[PDB]
Amino acid sequence: MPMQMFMQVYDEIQMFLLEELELKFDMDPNRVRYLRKMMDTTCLGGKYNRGLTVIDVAESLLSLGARRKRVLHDACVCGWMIEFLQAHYLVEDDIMDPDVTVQCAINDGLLLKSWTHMMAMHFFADRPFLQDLLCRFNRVDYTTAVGQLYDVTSMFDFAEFTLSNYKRIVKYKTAYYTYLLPLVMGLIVSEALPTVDMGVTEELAMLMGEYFQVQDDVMDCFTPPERLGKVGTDIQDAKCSWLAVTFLAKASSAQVAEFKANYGSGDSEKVATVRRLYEEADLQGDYVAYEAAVAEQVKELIEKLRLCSPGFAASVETLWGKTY
Amino acid sequence: MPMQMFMQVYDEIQMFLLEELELKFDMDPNRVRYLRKMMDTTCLGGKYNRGLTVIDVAESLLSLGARRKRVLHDACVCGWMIEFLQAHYLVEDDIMDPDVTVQCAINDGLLLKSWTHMMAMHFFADRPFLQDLLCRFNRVDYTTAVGQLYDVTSMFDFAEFTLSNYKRIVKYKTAYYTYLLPLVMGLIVSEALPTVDMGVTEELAMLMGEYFQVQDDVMDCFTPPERLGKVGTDIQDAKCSWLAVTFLAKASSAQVAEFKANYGSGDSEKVATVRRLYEEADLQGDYVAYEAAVAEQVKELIEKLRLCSPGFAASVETLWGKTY
Repeated sequence: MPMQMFMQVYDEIQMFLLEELELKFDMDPNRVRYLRKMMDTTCLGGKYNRGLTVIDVAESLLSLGARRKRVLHDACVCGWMIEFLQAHYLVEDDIMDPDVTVQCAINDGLLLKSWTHMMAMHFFADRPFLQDLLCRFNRVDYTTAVGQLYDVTSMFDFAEFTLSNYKRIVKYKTAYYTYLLPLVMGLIVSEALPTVDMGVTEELAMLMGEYFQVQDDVMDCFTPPERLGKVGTDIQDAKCSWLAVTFLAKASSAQVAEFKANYGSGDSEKVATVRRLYEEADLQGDYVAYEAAVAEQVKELIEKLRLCSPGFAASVETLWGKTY
Repeated sequence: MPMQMFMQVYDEIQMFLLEELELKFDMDPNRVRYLRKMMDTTCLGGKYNRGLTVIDVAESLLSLGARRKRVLHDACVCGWMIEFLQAHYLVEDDIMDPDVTVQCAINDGLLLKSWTHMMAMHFFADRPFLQDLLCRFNRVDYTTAVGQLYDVTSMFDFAEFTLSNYKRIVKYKTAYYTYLLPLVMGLIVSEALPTVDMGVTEELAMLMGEYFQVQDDVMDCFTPPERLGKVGTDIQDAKCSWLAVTFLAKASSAQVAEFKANYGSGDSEKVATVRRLYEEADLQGDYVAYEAAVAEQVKELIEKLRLCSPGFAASVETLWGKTY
């Protein structure tokens, strides 16, 4: 039922957005169908983990009937706001890596983000939480752009190749919008935001984001493209990855010199040299121990949350199960 | 005093935004100074016509003392929201026409827009108008992206080279954010939004936007680069300009065939052929008459506005004087 409900609400939001363009923005049918296809291509096809998390949080807070139906519908619209925000970031990432295709990609980026506001302003028009929801969503979106700056400039200004900076990148670039925002939106629609310890929740979101990114980083380097679903390019791109920061703390002066001469290059042999250095430093072994310690911290904080917010902690437990 | 006040408030907003990054977003000084320079480069150097219009509207509505100082300060923050939105569109336009410069330009685009929300959420935090201001601003921003789509795809899908479509492009792409939004924001801060005929105001904004664009189009083709301040490229870019749409209505079949074979080309001789066709069709003569008729309509509607909203009509008169 969650997925069938989420997809039903997508059809509803899409028809509202396209009809609004046709009836209030003077859009011609050719462009309406063009935007319908663009919206489907960019917003559909993923796992919907962020969107479905909003639904799971709302259901936990109503259980633990005009209010119920409304809360779950609101949870679905919030869920699509996050999925459209994610769609916006991917289009922006695709531009990053008189051409009407580039003009249309930039335009797509702007529309996807504007659509998060348009769907909120319509579906939550009479809701008292509209202002707070808009403010928290905008602040998380800003946080994400700041994280993108930290990420893209990490190898410029290896001084920033530290674990504390790696955590700063993960927190801002990924954790706030992927883990914290779905949790917060589920609380807003349930009118249950002041009933939870925000400190422990923020801390949980950061830890889950860190656990996911460390796993993502190790897989980017060692999981082959057919199994990974993409070509891993962190070494070539000279990313501030968990592997790079962990390697620098434990390598010898000549090994660091070898890492520095070979990192951030497209050359096949230089990438292989970096992989060889990670392997010889036993980084895959260290990966298992790092993740276990993060998991111990996550499991502990959920208990603290359950003391005052039981239903919420159970939805945080489900979100964690999807990451672990 | 308006310009000195507007620049004072810029220093205040900039220091708030940069201190917020340093104190709440974990930004390092090197990146803070980098964003200070980026903000100055993108937001400063223009005429501030959109921003100053907000100030002029607020002053007219308080005249025609804790409330006054607050209304003018609020007018300045709204003014900078529009100037930062304009900065955001120009960066997006500059991208349109592992590269860290492109990554940083995309990032700049995201930050400038997020900054409009961050400055509003802080300076208007306790204001009852915050929700309505955010909603109207987001709707105008969306309108602008829709207008950009209409613009960039006008020569695709010469079927859309009509005066009604030219007006659709101008209205959405330019008029709403350049003429209507500054007028609306000045009304919001003054708590005087329901006291005005919105219909006549919207109509005035569209007409002023159309007057400005027709003049901009004629100047793009005939005003030389040293006098224009840029290299005119509408012909090469195959833009749906006032000159192109007017020419097609009055050219012969063979002249239309000549226009079609030569439009949208970078080739010097083809661009000159188009200019020759515009000249031989007396488009500069038709330009004078078109503008005069738009001016007659503007002058009439201001009077209708002054019947119920006198102070407001005088600020609309000043905005028009800057365009005429």
